[PDB]
Amino acid sequence: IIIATKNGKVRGMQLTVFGGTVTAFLGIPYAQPPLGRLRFKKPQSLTKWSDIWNATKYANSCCQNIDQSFPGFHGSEMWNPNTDLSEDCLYLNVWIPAPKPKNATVLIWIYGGGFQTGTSSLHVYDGKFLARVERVIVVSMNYRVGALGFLALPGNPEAPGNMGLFDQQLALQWVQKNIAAFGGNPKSVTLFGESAGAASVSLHLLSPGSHSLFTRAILQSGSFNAPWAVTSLYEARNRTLNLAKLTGCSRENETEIIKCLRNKDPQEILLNEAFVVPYGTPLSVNFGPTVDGDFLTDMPDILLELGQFKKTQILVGVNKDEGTAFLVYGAPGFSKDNNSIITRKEFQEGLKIFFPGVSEFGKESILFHYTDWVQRPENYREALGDVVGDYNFICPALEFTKKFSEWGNNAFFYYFEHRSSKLPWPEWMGVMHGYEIEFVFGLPLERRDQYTKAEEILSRSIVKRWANFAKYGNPQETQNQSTSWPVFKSTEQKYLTLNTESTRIMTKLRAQQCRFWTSFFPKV
Amino acid sequence: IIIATKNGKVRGMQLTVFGGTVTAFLGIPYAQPPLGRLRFKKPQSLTKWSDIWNATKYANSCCQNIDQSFPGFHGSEMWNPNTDLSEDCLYLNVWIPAPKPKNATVLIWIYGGGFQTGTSSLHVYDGKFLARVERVIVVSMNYRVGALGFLALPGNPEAPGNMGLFDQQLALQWVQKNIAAFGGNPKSVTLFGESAGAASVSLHLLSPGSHSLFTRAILQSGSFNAPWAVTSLYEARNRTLNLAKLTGCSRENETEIIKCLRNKDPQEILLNEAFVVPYGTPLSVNFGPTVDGDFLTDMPDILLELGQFKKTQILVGVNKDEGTAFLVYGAPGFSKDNNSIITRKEFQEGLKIFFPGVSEFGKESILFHYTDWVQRPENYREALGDVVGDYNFICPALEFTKKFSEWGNNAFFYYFEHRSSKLPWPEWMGVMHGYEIEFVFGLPLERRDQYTKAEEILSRSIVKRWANFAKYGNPQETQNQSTSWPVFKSTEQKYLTLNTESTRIMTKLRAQQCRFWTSFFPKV
Ligand SMILES: *[C@@H]1O[C@H](CO[C@H]2O[C@@H](C)[C@@H](O)[C@@H](O)[C@@H]2O)[C@@H](O[C@@H]2O[C@H](CO)[C@@H](O)[C@H](O)[C@H]2NC(C)=O)[C@H](O)[C@H]1NC(C)=O
Ligand SMILES: *[C@@H]1O[C@H](CO[C@H]2O[C@@H](C)[C@@H](O)[C@@H](O)[C@@H]2O)[C@@H](O[C@@H]2O[C@H](CO)[C@@H](O)[C@H](O)[C@H]2NC(C)=O)[C@H](O)[C@H]1NC(C)=O
Ligand SMILES: *[C@@H]1O[C@H](CO)[C@@H](O[C@@H]2O[C@H](CO)[C@@H](O)[C@H](O)[C@H]2NC(C)=O)[C@H](O)[C@H]1NC(C)=O
Ligand SMILES: *[C@@H]1O[C@H](CO)[C@@H](O[C@@H]2O[C@H](CO)[C@@H](O)[C@H](O)[C@H]2NC(C)=O)[C@H](O)[C@H]1NC(C)=O
Ligand SMILES: *[C@@H]1O[C@H](CO)[C@@H](O)[C@H](O)[C@H]1NC(C)=O
Ligand SMILES: *[C@@H]1O[C@H](CO)[C@@H](O)[C@H](O)[C@H]1NC(C)=O
Ligand SMILES: *[C@@H]1O[C@H](CO)[C@@H](O)[C@H](O)[C@H]1NC(C)=O
Ligand SMILES: *[C@@H]1O[C@H](CO)[C@@H](O)[C@H](O)[C@H]1NC(C)=O
Ligand SMILES: *[C@@H]1O[C@H](CO)[C@@H](O)[C@H](O)[C@H]1NC(C)=O
Ligand SMILES: *[C@@H]1O[C@H](CO)[C@@H](O)[C@H](O)[C@H]1NC(C)=O
Ligand SMILES: *[C@@H]1O[C@H](CO)[C@@H](O)[C@H](O)[C@H]1NC(C)=O
Ligand SMILES: *[C@@H]1O[C@H](CO)[C@@H](O)[C@H](O)[C@H]1NC(C)=O
Ligand SMILES: [Cl-]
Ligand SMILES: [Cl-]
Ligand SMILES: [Cl-]
Ligand SMILES: [Cl-]
Ligand SMILES: [Cl-]
Ligand SMILES: [Cl-]
Repeated sequence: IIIATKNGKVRGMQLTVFGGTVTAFLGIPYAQPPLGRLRFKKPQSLTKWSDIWNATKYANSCCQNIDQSFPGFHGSEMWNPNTDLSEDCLYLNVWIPAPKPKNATVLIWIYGGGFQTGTSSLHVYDGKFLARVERVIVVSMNYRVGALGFLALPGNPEAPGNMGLFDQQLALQWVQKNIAAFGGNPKSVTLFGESAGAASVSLHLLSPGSHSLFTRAILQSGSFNAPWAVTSLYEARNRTLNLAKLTGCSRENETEIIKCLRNKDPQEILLNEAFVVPYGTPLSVNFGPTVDGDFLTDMPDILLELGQFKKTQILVGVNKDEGTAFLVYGAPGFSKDNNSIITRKEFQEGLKIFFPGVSEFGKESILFHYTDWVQRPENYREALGDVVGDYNFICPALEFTKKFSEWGNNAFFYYFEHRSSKLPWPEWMGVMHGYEIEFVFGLPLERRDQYTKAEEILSRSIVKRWANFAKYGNPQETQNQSTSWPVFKSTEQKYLTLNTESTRIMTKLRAQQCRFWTSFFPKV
Repeated sequence: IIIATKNGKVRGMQLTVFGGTVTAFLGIPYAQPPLGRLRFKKPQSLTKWSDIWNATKYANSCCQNIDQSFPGFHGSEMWNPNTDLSEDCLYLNVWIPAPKPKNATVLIWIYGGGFQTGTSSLHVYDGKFLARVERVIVVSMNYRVGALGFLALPGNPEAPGNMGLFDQQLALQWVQKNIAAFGGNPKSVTLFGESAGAASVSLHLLSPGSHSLFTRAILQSGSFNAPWAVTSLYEARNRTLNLAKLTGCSRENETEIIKCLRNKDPQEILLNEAFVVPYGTPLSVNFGPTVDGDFLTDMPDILLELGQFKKTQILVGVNKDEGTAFLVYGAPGFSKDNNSIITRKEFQEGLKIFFPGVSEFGKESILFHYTDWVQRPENYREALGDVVGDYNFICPALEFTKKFSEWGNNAFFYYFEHRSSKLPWPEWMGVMHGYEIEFVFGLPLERRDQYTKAEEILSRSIVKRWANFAKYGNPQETQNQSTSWPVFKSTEQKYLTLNTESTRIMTKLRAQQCRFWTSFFPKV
């Protein structure tokens, strides 16, 4: 199967999925490899090619540090890259239904990883079930991460910031110019992503340059107002220079620093990324999005507040135990290998881990809010995960949804409360961050795979809802007497729960918690 | 002039006020003197008398400790009793217009003093200007204060609690049964009072036994939800027993303690009142209202919340610098005799004075709210007075008004922002607590007295507004092209400013401050 694109012909491969066929085009290039003098620059457009580009395997993942905290453990290793790392990593994948569609809705995935890690080639991001089952086209891209994607010296095109957001954007253009050839509709494109991928999706809603490259957005466990999502121009400067110090690249002509950094092996850059901040957390985003005057014209909070963003429908949601995952990456007394019953003093030390530069009154105020016991030995353990999830994911996603919907558009909010029967992390970690993804992608649809029956059905439903959102702007499942998903409005704040038993309509998720994070904490 | 009452004839005296005459009946009795075995009991009804009771001078003030902090100083001494102290103090005054009215509206004053001090015979409470100028009848009563009025051992009729609130109530009955004889309308009775007198007025709105003894209410700088206004049953017990300890009256048959206390000289009781709490503030109400199952059937906060109170119009208001007065009664670095520029560490020590049993996080949170400077040397001085006024008077009055109006009735809120030209306290103390009273009573109407012209006019207006509230339920001044006073509603929260220059309609008095006191602080 050979598709003609604007730049050249590309060959895919046939896949057998569920007694049907999907066609996959794995590793199509979308930019000049950002090597040599292109390191740190915005992605540059690709020269046409003769011959047939073979898109028959996933390409290189971008350079990145790996999670080595639990060698041999699937719970953590399933997130690590499964493809060679390389600076030559600007590739994308396309799964198309077979038979070839006429004007399919397009679903474009943006992975998370803190803006520091990630790749589109993970097993949990495999778009063939969606292409098979819903007859959508699924697209995914690799984009640069860490200092290579987000190093900033604002105004200086040598290292402008946001390069990895420009990678995403240039892939959205490729879909604009090329997807009709695969049988896709460029006028029906939905972006979806999780955590940093979800934050990215929210920034595309704000970037004027992304306005006409997509239709609708889905934000899983992430939004650009989360505390980890945007690097201040002050922090960025300090970090660009700390990285310079550490590689012998300190200069004074800022363009001589970059030039120096373009001579380091990618691996010496990775090495020194971790130390650019005196104290990091398990939630550190050393090099992330900045206000660059290009992708992002102003503090995104000001943009949200004042309604300067793409006017369209959004689907936003979070998982029940967002914060637990991060606890075993530094909180005293925590372990995946035991029940992690911790003491008040452990709790207090944990805050110091997750809130390193916070005043002592700031931290006491968290403790005060989260320890009015309602005792039970898991009290402190449970409270620290809630602290981390509410502050970092849940409260920002809920505030993002309120503020966006106040400008007129329909918004749908979910609370994902199902733990995988297959989860390799312990029970106390619950419904973890990242563990809705396999449901969205339709992994439990694969019978050979050891999910329960209830899981198959949960995933089938979510897939239908996501696909109806993409195609029609309405995440309903209309055929099987299912709970209607109400629009989220900032008065009532109705949201839908996603679980194997019963979907519920509920209101005002985490209302007391978010009043704290949203209205008081920004002050400390 | 001899009026026949239910109990006997009473003779008044003629007064020349403003080229007119008022008739005053000063010191009419309204209960058996609460002496001997009646000490600590609810007021008992008075036996009829022959002869003409001469009501030609103010009677005894009830026993009470005196403010000796500034001997020879008018600013403080003007609040001290001006009549012999005596346990024989259950008397009331009546000023009636001359010529004698046909069916005059009645204004009943209840003084403040923290429930510990006060008398109706103060110069600033003289009702003759009101009777002269508005042709209302003004009534005032002495009621027991301190342990003699509010000692509690709940359920035990020997010392039930709330005795001084029952004194007020029995005086409201006297007006019910007797005021028609003076030319008054028992069906048009408005209670007004300041601070503890205003808190008392708010408790009469809740007491079912007071429902039919009045029509409308005015609350100046006080309400029953202020932190000083209601003694917990736990604190009351501890205090009744501490007082017992201190007078050698410790027993075990609780009725033997009271009997013991009935043998102490009133002066040994006064002496030991101050020490019943280990740490007091300048705002201490050692012996105040309790939930007694009689006057007050349940925690008044629960009553307000659930709309169990008299359904009628209220006028409520506060002064601009409520808290300043209390600062020179114990806050380090403060003096009426200098500008009281204080340091951060002084501020911090001051909180310890005003919030003695508050956790250290509680106090840091006050500091945090009140010290986000917007530096200037009076910053800390100004912040401590605001802390004290917002917490103690302003925020509770505003919350009382919100909650009352949510049940349907019209409510009018004022912010009094005029400093007397005659104020003997320094400039930095501003528009003090207590210093609207002379305006309400029409003192600046007396030309001989050295108030400015603007003050005369301010008082004339307030008097008209108060009298129209009493007579008609609407505090308007309709004749002189004056600002209309809008109803207070919990959505808009409109209030009227009272000053010599310009009355303004404004909204949401102290909105950030009260969110703090009202929604966060109750937690610490
Ligand atoms: C901006 O960065 C400086 C630099 O400090 C860092 O130097 C890097 C090369 C790296 O190895 C890092 O771990 C190291 O801390 C920060 O100032 C330093 O802060 C830490 C603790 O406060 C100390 O170790 C240093 O004594 C101190 N040195 C200097 C030069 O000031 C600084 O914290 C940071 N500023 C921001 C934006 O937080
Ligand atoms: C209830 O009262 C007790 C009694 O303490 C007081 O005794 C009084 C007669 C009086 O002189 C007063 O100043 C004195 O404090 C309180 O317990 C006492 O608390 C203070 C300080 O906490 C100490 O001086 C005493 O050691 C202590 N003694 C006892 C017997 O416990 C107590 O504070 C109080 N409880 C309440 C309701 O606050
Ligand atoms: C769970 O596992 C962790 C790590 O093995 C335990 O934490 C250690 O235990 C004690 C103090 O509690 C010390 O030996 C170490 O200082 C701890 N290490 C860390 C990083 O916390 C924890 O005790 C275990 N808890 C259980 C079984 O409840
Ligand atoms: C205002 O007057 C008070 C009391 O006279 C002063 O406070 C005293 O001054 C110093 C410390 O500041 C010490 O001598 C005493 O410990 C203080 N007494 C108290 C009760 O605070 C204050 O300094 C004066 N402030 C001025 C002129 O600004
Ligand atoms: C691309 O793949 C096909 C496999 O059938 C092959 O015919 C062609 O020569 C390939 N080109 C290469 C190896 O780059
Ligand atoms: C696909 O659908 C769009 C409307 O969403 C339409 O404008 C376009 O012409 C269609 N293209 C096809 C069927 O080739
Ligand atoms: C810094 O160096 C660059 C050459 O890479 C040059 O273009 C620029 O003018 C220099 N900036 C100054 C004026 O220091
Ligand atoms: C609804 O149920 C039917 C039959 O029970 C089945 O074909 C389908 O999988 C279900 N649809 C969705 C989208 O949940
Ligand atoms: C009451 O006062 C009048 C004063 O004119 C007097 O005639 C009468 O005897 C008085 N009774 C007393 C002194 O108690
Ligand atoms: C006074 O007015 C009331 C109505 O407010 C009325 O019921 C009463 O009869 C009047 N009494 C008089 C004029 O004596
Ligand atoms: C306490 O003493 C009183 C007498 O004053 C008596 O009425 C009461 O029964 C006694 N209470 C008891 C049972 O201890
Ligand atoms: C209104 O002004 C008139 C004349 O200027 C005067 O008689 C009266 O004192 C004023 N009325 C009030 C109640 O303020
Ligand atoms: Cl939950
Ligand atoms: Cl600190
Ligand atoms: Cl359902
Ligand atoms: Cl003000
Ligand atoms: Cl404490
Ligand atoms: Cl006016």
